Amino acid sequence: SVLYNSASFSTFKCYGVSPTKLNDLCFTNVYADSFVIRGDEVRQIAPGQT
Amino acid sequence: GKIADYNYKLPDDFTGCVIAWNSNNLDSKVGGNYNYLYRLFRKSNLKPF
Ligand SMILES: *[C@@H]1O[C@H](CO)[C@@H](O)[C@H](O)[C@H]1NC(C)=O
Repeated sequence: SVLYNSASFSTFKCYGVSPTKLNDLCFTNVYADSFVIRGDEVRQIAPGQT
Repeated sequence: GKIADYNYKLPDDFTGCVIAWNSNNLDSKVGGNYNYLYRLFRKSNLKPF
């Protein structure tokens, strides 16, 4: 919570889990990806979205 | 969204609608307009209205 509150990311939306609830749940071995894309593609990453 | 969004929160049910229109020649000051203020931090969420 406090992490993304300060960072002020422009694009942020979470699927299948609420961002406010994220502090409560417990996971196993969270992954993290990272790359750089063109502007249009930033509005083009989503599950089942061609 | 951001805390500015969380300052004005609509109910889950809402009858009516919003109207938004551009304002570049009146609300923009060449020397810098700073009369508008927004909220960036708060204790918790807000009830609708
Ligand atoms: C960049 O990394 C530093 C590491 O000390 C961090 O403090 C800062 O918040 C980061 N900037 C962001 C997340 O915008």
